[PDB]
Amino acid sequence: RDHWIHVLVPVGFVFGYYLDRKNDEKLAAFRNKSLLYKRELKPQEEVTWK
Amino acid sequence: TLRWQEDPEPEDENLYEKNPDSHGYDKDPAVDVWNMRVVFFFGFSIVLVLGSTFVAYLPDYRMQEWARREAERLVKYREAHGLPLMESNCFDPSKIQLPED
Amino acid sequence: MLKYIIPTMMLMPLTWLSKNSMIWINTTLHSLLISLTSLLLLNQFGDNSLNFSLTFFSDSLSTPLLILTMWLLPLMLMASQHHLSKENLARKKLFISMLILLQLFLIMTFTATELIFFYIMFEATLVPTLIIITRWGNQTERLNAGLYFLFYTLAGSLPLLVALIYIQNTMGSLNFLILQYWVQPMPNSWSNTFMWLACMMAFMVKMPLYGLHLWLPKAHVEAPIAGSMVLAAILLKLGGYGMMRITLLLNPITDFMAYPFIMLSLWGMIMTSSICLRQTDLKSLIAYSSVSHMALVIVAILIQTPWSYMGATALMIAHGLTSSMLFCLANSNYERVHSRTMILARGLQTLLPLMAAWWLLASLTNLALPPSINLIGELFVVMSTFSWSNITIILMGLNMVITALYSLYMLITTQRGKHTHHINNILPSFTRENALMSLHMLPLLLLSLNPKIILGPLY
Amino acid sequence: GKRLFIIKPSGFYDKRFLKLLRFYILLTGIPVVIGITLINVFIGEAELAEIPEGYVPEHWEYFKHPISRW
Amino acid sequence: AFLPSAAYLTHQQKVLQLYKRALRHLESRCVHRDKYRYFACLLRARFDEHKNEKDMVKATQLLREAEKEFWHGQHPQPYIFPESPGGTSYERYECYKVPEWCLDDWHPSEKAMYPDYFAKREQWKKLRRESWEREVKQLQEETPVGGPRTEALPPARKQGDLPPLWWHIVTRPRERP
Amino acid sequence: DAPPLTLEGIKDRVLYVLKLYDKIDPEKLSVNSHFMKDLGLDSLDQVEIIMAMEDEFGFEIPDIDAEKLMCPQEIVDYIADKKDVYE
Ligand SMILES: CCCCCCCCCCCCCCCCCC(=O)OC[C@H](COP(=O)([O-])OCC[N+](C)(C)C)OC(=O)CCCCCCCCCCCCCCCCC
Repeated sequence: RDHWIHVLVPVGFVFGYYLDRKNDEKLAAFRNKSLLYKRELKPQEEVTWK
Repeated sequence: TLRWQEDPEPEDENLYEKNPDSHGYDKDPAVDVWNMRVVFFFGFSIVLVLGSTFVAYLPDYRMQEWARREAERLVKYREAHGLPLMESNCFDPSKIQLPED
Repeated sequence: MLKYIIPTMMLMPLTWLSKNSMIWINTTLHSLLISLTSLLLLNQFGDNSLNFSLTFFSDSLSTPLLILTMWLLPLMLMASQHHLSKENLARKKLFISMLILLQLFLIMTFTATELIFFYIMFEATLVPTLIIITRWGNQTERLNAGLYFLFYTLAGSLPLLVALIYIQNTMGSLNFLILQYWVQPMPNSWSNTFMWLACMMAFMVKMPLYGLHLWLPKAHVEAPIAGSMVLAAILLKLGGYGMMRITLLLNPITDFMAYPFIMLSLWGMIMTSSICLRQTDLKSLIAYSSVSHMALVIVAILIQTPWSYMGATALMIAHGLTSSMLFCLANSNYERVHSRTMILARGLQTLLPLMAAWWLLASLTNLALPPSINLIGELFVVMSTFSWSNITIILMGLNMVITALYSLYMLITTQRGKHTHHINNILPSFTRENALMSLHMLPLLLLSLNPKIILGPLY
Repeated sequence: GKRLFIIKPSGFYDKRFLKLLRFYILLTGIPVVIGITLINVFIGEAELAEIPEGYVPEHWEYFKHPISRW
Repeated sequence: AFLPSAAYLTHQQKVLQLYKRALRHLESRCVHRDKYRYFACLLRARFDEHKNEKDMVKATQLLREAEKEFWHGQHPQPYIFPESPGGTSYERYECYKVPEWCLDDWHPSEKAMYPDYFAKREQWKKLRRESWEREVKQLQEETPVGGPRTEALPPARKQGDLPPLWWHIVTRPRERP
Repeated sequence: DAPPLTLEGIKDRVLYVLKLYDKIDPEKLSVNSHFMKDLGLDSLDQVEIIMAMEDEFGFEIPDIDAEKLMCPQEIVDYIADKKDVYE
């Protein structure tokens, strides 16, 4: 590509978003366990949130 | 006697002399024009118009609307059954223990 | 907060692998894109703050400062690309890398959930600022300005760290989310007295406080335009943010402790406004106005009422934008007349009409004309300090008059009257300068429509 | 009628800046307001209803405007 | 004792200025023309009575007592001409007195709206830049040792040359731009 | 508003005001006639002439310029230079 310097910041932003989504799964020790939002699982659903 | 052999102080440069259509970004006219276009596109057409549109349509900031609507329910509860609008105690007096005095 | 740190760090391969003269265009474009993506931090809830991970979290207080910083970086690059046109390419890349690094440390300071991490970034902002001031300044006194700026701040911040470490040995943790639930009342004793002094004097120094403000007129008027912007609009708010975070642990000893600093700021606003009434330098006038406004923010934080906190954060954002605009105006005049004297270039309305309009608008927002957010913040601080005591309004009200006595004066001597006869290098206003002032002012005028996003974490 | 020349500073640059500012604002101002009007007229606003039994709404289903929901 | 050409005010100029100020204040005191004419003739008699006084110190003491008399009975708000300093219309049009060198910064697109005027301006600039060295050499060869004594400028004593330092006085903006 | 003044008009006005003076007989004065020698006036009469022209033309002549004006052509030239006539 003749404009390869213009895809450094957007790729970095996509990488940061992906790392945020990856880090959110490691902090799921209380997913569907809170006293305010606990709920029986709906059909065709295995987690409350990703 | 000539202390400190030094280049003379250069005169000021006028960007309008060599290019009367200079926007003030660069002395090269094409680079100056492209910098002007980039600044005016990503400074007004992207981060101001779309930014103000995003800020204007924020989805219920700090639930400031919701706390009204729930209150619109809650009064309609306690006015219907003769209850007072607000109690003087935030917590129930039956479930709180005081030290002896 | 990893989605904002990574593009900011990737800005350095952008500015080092760019072309011979395409560094400014690429850096401005990608920093404006980062500023556009910065608006995703407005996911605020009425009870819960936005917590990202074990290290980074964003309340409704840090979010306007983050947005202001990431908005200020492209404006900074636009402002500092005229006096560096004669610079070396390597030195230009070094300057851009310094600005990028400073912005990275600033956006990592505000989101720190740990007070030690916050303190580390809060001192890490010192090195690029000092390097910029001492290297890319114009006068000799910048070297002196490199000392008073430095050894003041550390003299406030080196005891404070010890106090912070003491909390690590007392409460078991320094996480702000934990400390909101494990806080304890502070009894009246000499130990808690000196711990309060250690935890506060760094933020009084970096705000600044009257008496300790001596570094600010020196580090504002020798610094270049980018340094003046970074001191005026962001780096004076680190003290306010640190105060708002650290006042939680220092209760209820603050009620009788805040008296001498409140009196110092309430007299220092009058003293600095009177100094502004007789200053011969534009840059020193803007610096002393910044001192007065930050003394007002100090009073607002110290009386610690919800209206005071709201007025404090609104005043912080509004003063940052207004001081940045005033410093860019002073930089444009300095670049056109090659001097800093107020009385030198007079009657510029007959030569620059649009710059006269920008000067009038900036002076209008300086004296807090309603319904701008300057008036919102100053008004709410006035209401809170009238609730605190019924006499302080006098010490407010007189100050207001003196504000309207210098800002318009700063207009008149620079805009009205007969033009000087021996100055004939007054060029017309460039498109870059007008773009800079419009980008400074239009968010400030637009924020009056929806001010609820800059009203603190207890709105 | 003996017209005399009026000396004034060059207003070409300020007029050029104002014209460019107006153009670059309106260039995305007009499509945004057109799309907002077309959304408000055709898609419209939501309606307030009670939550039915056995069903839980999505996290974006508590907001009125389509732009806020999106 | 502040004059552009001289270093002091002589006795005659002091008497004339006192007479002019006294007559102006007398005109301000009485509104009507006939009363002013009567009292101006009276003041002219009072000044003409002591005209031929050869005693110099007696003239000085008469000047001092006349100045004290004028200061005792002058109008609190004397009449000021509108263009005179302290008037209502004084320095009003200085906001429209644009200097000429701004025309050097005009764009070529708006410079084409007045072709002949800018041609004459170019001719004027050529004349100034070709006469500048001649007039500065005229100035440097006429000023005595130790700088000039007064602020009076010499005229053009040759044929074809212009008086020195003529540009900013000839090309000043008009009183009604 | 403010009709333009020409050199002929200024010379006519100054000759009118000088002709309406009883100390100057109208059959002898000319436009290049000196006040002190050609007409035999006085310094007080010169001050009266200067303030008469000041009241006639509606603008004030400073004293440093009034003391050097002694002939109607000089007054015409001074008023012409001040009012920027013949444009
Ligand atoms: C925040 C900290 C950092 C600060 C710097 C930020 C830099 C980046 C800036 C990004 C873009 C800007 C963001 C903020 C946007 C603020 C504006 C906004 O969206 O407001 C939301 C508000 C939202 O209004 P609302 O909240 O009342 O409406 C409810 C919400 N919606 C819209 C979903 C229904 O927008 C408005 O109020 C717009 C109203 C219509 C447009 C204006 C009409 C009147 C115009 C003036 C008429 C003439 C008056 C008299 C004039 C006389 C002469 C002077």
